[PDB]
Amino acid sequence: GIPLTPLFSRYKDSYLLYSFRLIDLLRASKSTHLTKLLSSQATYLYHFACLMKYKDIQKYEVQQLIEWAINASPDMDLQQFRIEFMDKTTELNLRSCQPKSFTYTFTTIWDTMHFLSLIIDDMVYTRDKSSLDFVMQQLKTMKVLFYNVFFILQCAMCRDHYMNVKGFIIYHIELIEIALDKEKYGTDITFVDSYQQETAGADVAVVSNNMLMKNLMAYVSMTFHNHINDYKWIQRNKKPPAHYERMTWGEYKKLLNL
Amino acid sequence: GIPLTPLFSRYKDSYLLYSFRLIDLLRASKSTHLTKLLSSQATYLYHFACLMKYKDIQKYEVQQLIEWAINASPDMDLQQFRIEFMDKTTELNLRSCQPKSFTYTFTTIWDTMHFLSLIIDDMVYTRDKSSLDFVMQQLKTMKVLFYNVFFILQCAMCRDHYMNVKGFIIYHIELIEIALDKEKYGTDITFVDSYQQETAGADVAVVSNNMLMKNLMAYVSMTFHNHINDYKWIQRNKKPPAHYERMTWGEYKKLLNL
Ligand SMILES: Cc1cc2nc3c(=O)[nH]c(=O)nc-3n(C[C@H](O)[C@H](O)[C@H](O)COP(=O)(O)OP(=O)(O)OC[C@H]3O[C@@H](n4cnc5c(N)ncnc54)[C@H](O)[C@@H]3O)c2cc1C
Ligand SMILES: Cc1cc2nc3c(=O)[nH]c(=O)nc-3n(C[C@H](O)[C@H](O)[C@H](O)COP(=O)(O)OP(=O)(O)OC[C@H]3O[C@@H](n4cnc5c(N)ncnc54)[C@H](O)[C@@H]3O)c2cc1C
Repeated sequence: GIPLTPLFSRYKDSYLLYSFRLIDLLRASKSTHLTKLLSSQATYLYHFACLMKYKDIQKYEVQQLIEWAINASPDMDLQQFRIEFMDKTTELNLRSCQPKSFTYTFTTIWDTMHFLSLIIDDMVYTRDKSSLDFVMQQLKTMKVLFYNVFFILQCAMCRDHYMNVKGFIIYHIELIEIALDKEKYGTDITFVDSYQQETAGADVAVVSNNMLMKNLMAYVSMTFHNHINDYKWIQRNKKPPAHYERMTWGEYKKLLNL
Repeated sequence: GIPLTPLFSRYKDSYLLYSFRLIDLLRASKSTHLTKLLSSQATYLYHFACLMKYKDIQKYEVQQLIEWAINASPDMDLQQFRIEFMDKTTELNLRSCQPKSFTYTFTTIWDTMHFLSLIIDDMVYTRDKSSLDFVMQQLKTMKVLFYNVFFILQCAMCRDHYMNVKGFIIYHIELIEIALDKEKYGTDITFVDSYQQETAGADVAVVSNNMLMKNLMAYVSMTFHNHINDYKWIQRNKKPPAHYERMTWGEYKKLLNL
């Protein structure tokens, strides 16, 4: 139930490009351990792409795609892998998982993280349908995706920094788990409009309060994204550029029609 | 400039007990790598104990204490190490670093984390004195302390969970670094009373706003502590006990006279 907007369309495409570049790494994997980690990450990523598009995951078709990527020739170049990827996904009836744009940049990875955040918010708000158990399983998978992020591009500094602060995101996913658990035991979730209301609601001695900010992960990922960009100037020991600009929640909500 | 209260007194003692138990591990270290990690952690811990007590770190005396612990007999039992520790610290004029209580529990580690949080808040509010550079260095050390936490007691589940969410704490330390950097470049820090005000202040497109919650780390560590205890019921797949009780900011501020 995510609003259709130009930005969300870009997020979807970026997410598919990221997943495509991730499976392209399988044939070049330097170890069984890495192949396993990459294959699992890819399986989960495509699962969420299909959940939104097909309102279900094509566990079978996705597995066939991943199996194909694992066995693809390592001598093959990216252009050839692209071509064979398009043919394979067409054959597997996964045309909706094909990227339209192939320009890979940091925006691609950020877009991917923001896309997953919107999925989390949507799966929770519409939990009326699958089941609290299904959602809980999905959140566990989301934590694995965020605990493990493959940059594909090279940036050791980014990797080290993310290692240090990724817990900020994971912490909020756990807040959702707690809210769902409270609902299982009798207290329905009350959605609020601001992060401030959620913070105030959490400042109690009892567990009978169950307030959760609507669009929480969208806000959390936006805030995290701003933080990384605010901190890079400290990493470079420099004053931020005169035209450095941060994203505001009001602007972000408008862009995604939240 | 931390208020003297019964709770803070307990925090101080717990912090010293934690540090004592950490250096007791040196003589039993299974590798040079571990000895280095433990020695560095211990050096930083004692540095902050002395900073508060002696308004400076006894880099020399602390180094002598650590060197002593590294060379202590591995066959020695904890009671004997205690005795020799008391004699060594007396000799090194570090009597103020001697624990009064020796009962080690999870409370000991939590107290240690809350103590460091109060130190961070105090060093920042009174930055008028050392220098922005000194404080920045201290914060870097604090991040290392929180990125690395030795439980001493055994709890693999705790370790794994902390690994996943410690970024929530580190994220807020980086927020302080950003605030100090903004001050270096011309914008003084404006302290606010609530986390909600800090959140609202951060929701801007410019970098000219520099609002920081007073007692931020005290609030962050309290919130984190509540979160870990809220989540353990999910880990155990059980409803929280009927008498489970959480800490509130109002109660916490009163206990520490913040
Ligand atoms: C997980 C991760 C960690 C990183 N760690 C580091 C690091 O430690 N150091 C470092 O130097 N670089 C790091 N980077 C890269 C850095 O965040 C920027 O992507 C890069 O410097 C390029 O900046 P940019 O000016 O092109 O903007 P980008 O941030 O790349 O912009 C990408 C897109 O996101 C939009 N956008 C900007 N801010 C927000 C927001 N808050 N919420 C939503 N959309 C927004 C932009 O409008 C644009 O369309 C990291 C990237 C990722 C994905
Ligand atoms: C970093 C860390 C991670 C841990 N991870 C796990 C885990 O994943 N799973 C698990 O089962 N256990 C975990 N634990 C242990 C758990 O947090 C408890 O300490 C333990 O279960 C004992 O609970 P208790 O009821 O004795 O209260 P404790 O939380 O141990 O109480 C210690 C003291 O802190 C006070 N206090 C309580 N809440 C707060 C608060 N929010 N702020 C400040 N003071 C407060 C109490 O009043 C008491 O004096 C972890 C401990 C630490 C230090």
